[PDB]
Amino acid sequence: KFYIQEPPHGSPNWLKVGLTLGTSVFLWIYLIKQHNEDVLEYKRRNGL
Amino acid sequence: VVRDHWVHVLVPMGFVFGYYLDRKNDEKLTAFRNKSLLYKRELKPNEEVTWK
Amino acid sequence: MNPIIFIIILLTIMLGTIIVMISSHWLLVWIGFEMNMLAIIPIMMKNHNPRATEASTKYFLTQSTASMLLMMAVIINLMFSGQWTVMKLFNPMASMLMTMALAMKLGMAPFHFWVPEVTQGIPLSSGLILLTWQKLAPMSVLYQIFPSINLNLILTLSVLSILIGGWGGLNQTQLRKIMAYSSIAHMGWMTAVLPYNPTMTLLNLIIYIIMTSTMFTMFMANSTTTTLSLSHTWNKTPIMTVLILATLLSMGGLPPLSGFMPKWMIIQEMTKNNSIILPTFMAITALLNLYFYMRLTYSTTLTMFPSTNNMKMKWQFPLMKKMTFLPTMVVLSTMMLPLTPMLSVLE
Amino acid sequence: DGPEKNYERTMAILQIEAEKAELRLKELEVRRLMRARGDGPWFHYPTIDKELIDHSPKATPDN
Amino acid sequence: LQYGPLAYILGEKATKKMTEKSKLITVDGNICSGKSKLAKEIAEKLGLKHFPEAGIHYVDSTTGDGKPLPVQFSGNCSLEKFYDDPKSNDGNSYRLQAWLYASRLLQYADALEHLLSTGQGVVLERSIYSDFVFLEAMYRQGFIRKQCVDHYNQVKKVTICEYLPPHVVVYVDVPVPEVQSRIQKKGNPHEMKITSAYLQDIENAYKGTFLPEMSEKCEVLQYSAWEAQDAEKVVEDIEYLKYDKGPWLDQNDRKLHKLRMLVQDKLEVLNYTSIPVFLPEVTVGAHQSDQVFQEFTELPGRKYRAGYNEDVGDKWIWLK
Amino acid sequence: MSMVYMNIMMAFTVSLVGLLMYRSHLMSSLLCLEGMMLSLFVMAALTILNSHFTLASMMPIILLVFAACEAALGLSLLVMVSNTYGTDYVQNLNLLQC
Amino acid sequence: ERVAAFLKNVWAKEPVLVASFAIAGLAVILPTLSPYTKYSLMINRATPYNYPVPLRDDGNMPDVPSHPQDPQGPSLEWLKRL
Ligand SMILES: CCCCCCCCCCCCCCCCCC(=O)OC[C@H](COP(=O)(O)OCCN)OC(=O)CCCCCCCCCCCCCCCCC
Ligand SMILES: CCCCCCCCCCCCO[C@@H]1O[C@H](CO)[C@@H](O[C@H]2O[C@H](CO)[C@@H](O)[C@H](O)[C@H]2O)[C@H](O)[C@H]1O
Ligand SMILES: Nc1nc2c(ncn2[C@@H]2O[C@H](COP(=O)(O)OP(=O)(O)OP(=O)(O)O)[C@@H](O)[C@H]2O)c(=O)[nH]1
Ligand SMILES: [Mg+2]
Repeated sequence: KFYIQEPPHGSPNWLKVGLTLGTSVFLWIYLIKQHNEDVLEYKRRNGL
Repeated sequence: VVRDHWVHVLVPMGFVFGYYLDRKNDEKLTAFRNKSLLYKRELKPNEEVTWK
Repeated sequence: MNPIIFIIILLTIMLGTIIVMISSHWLLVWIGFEMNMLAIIPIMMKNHNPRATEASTKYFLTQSTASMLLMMAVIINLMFSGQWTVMKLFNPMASMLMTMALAMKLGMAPFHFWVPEVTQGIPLSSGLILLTWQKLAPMSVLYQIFPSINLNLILTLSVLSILIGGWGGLNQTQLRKIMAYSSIAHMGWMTAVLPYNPTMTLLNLIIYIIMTSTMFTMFMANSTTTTLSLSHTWNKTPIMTVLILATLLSMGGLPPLSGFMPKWMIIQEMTKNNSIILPTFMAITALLNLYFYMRLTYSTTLTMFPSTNNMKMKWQFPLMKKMTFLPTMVVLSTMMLPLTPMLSVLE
Repeated sequence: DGPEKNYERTMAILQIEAEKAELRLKELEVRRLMRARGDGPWFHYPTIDKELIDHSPKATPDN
Repeated sequence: LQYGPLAYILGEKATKKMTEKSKLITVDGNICSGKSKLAKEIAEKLGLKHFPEAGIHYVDSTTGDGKPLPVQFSGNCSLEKFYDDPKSNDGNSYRLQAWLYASRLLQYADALEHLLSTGQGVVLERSIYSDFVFLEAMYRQGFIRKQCVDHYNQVKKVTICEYLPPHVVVYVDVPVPEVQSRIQKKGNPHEMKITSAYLQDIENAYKGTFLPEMSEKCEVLQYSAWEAQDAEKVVEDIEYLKYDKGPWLDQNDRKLHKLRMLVQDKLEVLNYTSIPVFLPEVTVGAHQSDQVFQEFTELPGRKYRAGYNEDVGDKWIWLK
Repeated sequence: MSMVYMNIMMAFTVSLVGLLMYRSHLMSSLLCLEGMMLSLFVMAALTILNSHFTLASMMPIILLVFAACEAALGLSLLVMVSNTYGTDYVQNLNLLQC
Repeated sequence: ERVAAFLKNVWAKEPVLVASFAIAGLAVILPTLSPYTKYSLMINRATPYNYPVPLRDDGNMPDVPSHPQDPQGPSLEWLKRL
């Protein structure tokens, strides 16, 4: 029940939560703009 | 949507989704639509493809 | 060992391996092996007990002997070509000596005797490095010298390793000795296909490392080193028994798991070259590996072994071990077969 | 599905599998020739790079 | 940072927190010899943390909400059953002793973790170093088999080797005839069934084996019954000890770091208390083990890692 | 080849056999390891010196450096073996058969 | 202030190590401050261990001398004055 010793993960580690969510968002944006860049380079090189 | 009956859409949706994916596969295999010797013909006035 | 000293020693183990893999000069290849051997020994002796001392001594004598044969090959090669470039060798005697030198470094049969003993005598974390990271450097050399390797010699070593690894693991109850003989058996597959397609040697090497890392990490998570100690895991962490089952079936090469992938691609390459008898013999003999993997799954997951009363105390504490990458490694060890065509990344 | 769709979907499937089958046979024969003659991008085992040689005049003439 | 190599590299070194007052003290003696009271008073006077003698439900006190768990979650080992029927066919005698040693091993690890991480000394009532006297008494009276003793020694030899002995061993020497009268006054009906020969065996082990061993490596103080009645005189003796022997002189940050990594990892501490040695007294069949383990996970706040049990009010599970 | 190579290759082979055929003392085998490196140094030095491979003249020196690191490593383990058993006998290092 | 407090202590307790570090520091530091360091490399370059193989005069090498005593080519006047 109410713990005799406060759990190490008793409360969220907001610094990690921010880093984790910020990294997922960052990687997702990086992936999408790369894919768009590759799509445009591909059309350019093939005369499309 | 109920709290007792939302798990009952999984299999029906899976069938509908699988059905949809099955028909999309046929869109990749139209190289011979209206080109086989056995069934090749002329399109009807409104028809665009013999089968889709 | 000071934590900073441990990190410096670990980075030197990696630096020696890296030097071997990036060197274009036989002298720097030899230096890389020597630097790697120097750094790993203190990791073996980290716990300072007579078994660690015996293990490190046996390891040092074997690796040091291999290096002398390795350098002999390099000097003979220099006499008969006047260069040091890392590539095919220009003398058959040099090729044999280098090939044997790398076989002893890998622990292939019949140079295998040290692998079971050294692995048993050192901790699990050190055993993980020995059976995984330490394979990279010798294999990276075989990958570059194979056009001059004697086919009969390399296939003989591969055949003996698969037989001795399979037979050797049948009699083992100690987990570290089970992993050691498994490693010997898997080394044979890597070298058997090397003359025909080096790309398949890398694939087997990578998949073997992922599966072997997964198993060692799970043994470390529970501090288990024997079959019976591992049989208590169902009473502590049931989930870990299912991961062990999936990983062990994978190391046995059973479809549709990932460990089937290397056995499958190696058989394809061998048959393309009209080698039919050898892959058939190899696949059947690998059933010995599956046998003593299956025993572990029986005593670990598919039955419930007797427990002890004191085990109840452990129910009240969580796992504190780092278990770094275990969620990723286990998924890769098991669910990778649908992505087999990705092996072209290694081409 | 009507027989015509399945019939002509089969012809599409057979075309792909026939083309793949021919390429598989061609690759085995190309690999056989490239390895035996060493005259292609595959099985191109490295030789010493010639840009490593120094062509400067040496301490002695006969070299 | 949770303690680890990174925390150590950045300056979390035990030599910074330890002082002349960072001491591990163990009060030992026979049953009903006044250990508890003396231990509590020493702790209060010196400013140390007091650990009551580890019982069956010690581990419960350090996990969950701290309450005792039902007895099936300790094997049903019973001290009362031991006193009533010390030759129970169900092996209760040794099962209890094996359980108690593990509880003490865990308490010792907790005590060491407190000492190393804060520098505040602790006071214990008996320890893994003195627990064997009860095993010798049990064996000399025929309450346990020789196989149980062999098992006990195997577990001890691979666990006690990892820890440092206490700085100070306080011993209260109360002779058996006075002990029996003390038990008779205490009033616990089960405890009255203790034979004097058993009590003498506890005393013979203490005087025969324990104290001669501790003298080589610890500061040992022996106080008669009356001397122990004034803890202030006991505290005065502790305050003027030389501390010139034992392994604590040989310790350094490098060794105390390694020791701290062990004691903070409780599963690592308890690793060898469940060695796969199949004694009837401590072996549990799979069907019994599976059933009890399932019941344990159905207890409040026990299904998940601490801090992830919403049945007891844990919040932000989806972000933790 | 030139006749010097017959004796240098012979010396390497003698030490290799000496290394592979153990007796009791572990120190004796460590000597055979040092002898093997000595023959390799001489064998490499002759080739490099005779062919006038100027930049390779440092290679034998580098060989000695890692020879000492091996000898120092070998002696370190001998110290621990000796401390455990009171001899450097290799028959004492048989705990890992089981 | 701590700069002098620490230095005075080591001067009293281990002057040998104080001298060692001071001398080693000067070895690392002075070569980058000395104005004479650049001549060390020029003198090493001007030392002719090898024969200076002549070039085939092809009709347009004004910067190259025809005779060793011609005004063209590097000179060592700087070296005579060093
Ligand atoms: C995808 C395409 C490619 C195809 C390749 C195959 C993909 C599958 C790869 C599997 C990867 C391993 C991960 C498997 C997840 C298993 C989940 C699971 O077993 O449930 C967890 C549970 C653990 O228990 P617990 O966490 O405490 O929960 C409360 C119960 N005590 O577990 C238990 O409590 C069970 C304890 C009893 C042990 C029963 C063992 C028999 C069941 C084993 C099933 C899994 C077999 C996987 C092997 C491959 C199958 C093809
Ligand atoms: C673990 C073993 C320890 C002992 C190590 C001893 C190493 C001794 C190295 C000697 C190397 C001699 O190497 C051997 O030289 C002779 C030269 O006549 C070669 O001889 C062969 O090739 C050359 C030309 O290619 C010709 O002479 C001829 O075609 C044929 O005789 C062998 O192809 C070569 O393998
Ligand atoms: N069989 C057994 N009983 C134990 C063990 N440790 C404690 N006990 C019992 O636990 C009970 C309490 O222990 P004691 O502290 O010595 O008795 P006490 O009444 O509290 O007297 P004080 O010393 O003043 O605290 C006694 O009945 C002991 O016999 C043990 O390791 N084995
Ligand atoms: Mg008490």
